[PDB]
Amino acid sequence: FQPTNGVGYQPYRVVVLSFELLHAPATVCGPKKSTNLVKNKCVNFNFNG
Amino acid sequence: AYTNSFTRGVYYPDKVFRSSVLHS
Amino acid sequence: DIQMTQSPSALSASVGDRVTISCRASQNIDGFLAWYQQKPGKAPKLLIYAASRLQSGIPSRFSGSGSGTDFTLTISSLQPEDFAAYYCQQVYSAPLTFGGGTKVEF
Amino acid sequence: DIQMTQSPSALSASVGDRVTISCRASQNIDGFLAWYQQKPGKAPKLLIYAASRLQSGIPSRFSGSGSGTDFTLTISSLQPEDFAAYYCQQVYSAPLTFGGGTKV
Amino acid sequence: EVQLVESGGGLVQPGGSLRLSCTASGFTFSNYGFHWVRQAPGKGLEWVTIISYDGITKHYADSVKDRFTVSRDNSKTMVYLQMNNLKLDDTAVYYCARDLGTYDDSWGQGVLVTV
Repeated sequence: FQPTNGVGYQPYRVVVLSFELLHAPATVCGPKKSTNLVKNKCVNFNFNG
Repeated sequence: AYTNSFTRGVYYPDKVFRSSVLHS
Repeated sequence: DIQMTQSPSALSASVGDRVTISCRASQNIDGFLAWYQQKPGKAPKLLIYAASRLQSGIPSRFSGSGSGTDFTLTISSLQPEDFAAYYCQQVYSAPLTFGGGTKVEF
Repeated sequence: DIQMTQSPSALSASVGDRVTISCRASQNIDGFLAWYQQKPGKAPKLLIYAASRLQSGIPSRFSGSGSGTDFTLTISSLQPEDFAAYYCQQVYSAPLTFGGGTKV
Repeated sequence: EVQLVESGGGLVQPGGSLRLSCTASGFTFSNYGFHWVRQAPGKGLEWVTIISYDGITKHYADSVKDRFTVSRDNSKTMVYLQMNNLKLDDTAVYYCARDLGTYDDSWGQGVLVTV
């Protein structure tokens, strides 16, 4: 890798993020706008995505 | 020495909870 | 080859005063510049490698800025340790040229 | 403009030896290089075209290698006819500069 | 930690041959390429030469070109900057720095050279 080397030969940092969609607890969530639970009435619910 | 596996050798297929169903 | 000079003259700002130096390349060296701090009678210390990213073991106050020909270094607060002669070197070419330098005094 | 300077000013060995005639460019010129073989009182002979490609009618022993600034010419086995002045020329830019000259 | 020390610098007659030594400790000397720098009194720094990690390929500054030679020994973990045809202008404090311009950069304390 050299400054002289062209953009084609220039070094590139690559991060590959691997995600498994599962019915497991799924700790990593990125939560926002969390709400309290409601029961005994019809509602649109998001549980862990 | 060799011993038959009998009905041993099974592990849970997936994380999903299943009740009163037969799953292949 | 590329030639490196520092435009600002010696600045005698006091401790706790923000200061900013400018380094200008003769021709575009992309982001290949290295800011140094040399105390008299001491080895030079590389403040920022390339641009933006601070070098390890360098205080947070020192900052790396400037793209292309223009490069800039800003110190948030001065200290007695900070006063020194600072120098910038182009790394894009195979031969290396160093900056003229700007003296920092109390 | 691009300044071409061959690394050996004058290197000559015996017949059958392996020779190296390095050349360099001031700034990146990609693969745009030519190697010439001008004998004293003759016309320059294009040994290598485009740095990595042998020209037609040139012996297999001559070989051009290297990209960007650095370049390297190699003769596998020296011969009596091999000895001549060698010049490398940048063809990347509109102005063309020949190399100073290696005497073999 | 990376430690760099310099030696072999002293007062020399003009036109004399003076050779420097760049000590390397605390890191793998062979893997990393090495650079040489000099600091003239009351002047900006001036890079002198570069040697590759294997030492096969070397470049030199225009001022010291064909006058100053650089060599290194992997076993001894030292880079030698041979200086010839020395001049009053050449007088400087020589700093040997490894991997210049990068995160890996380290600077030696230096040894004064006078002509």
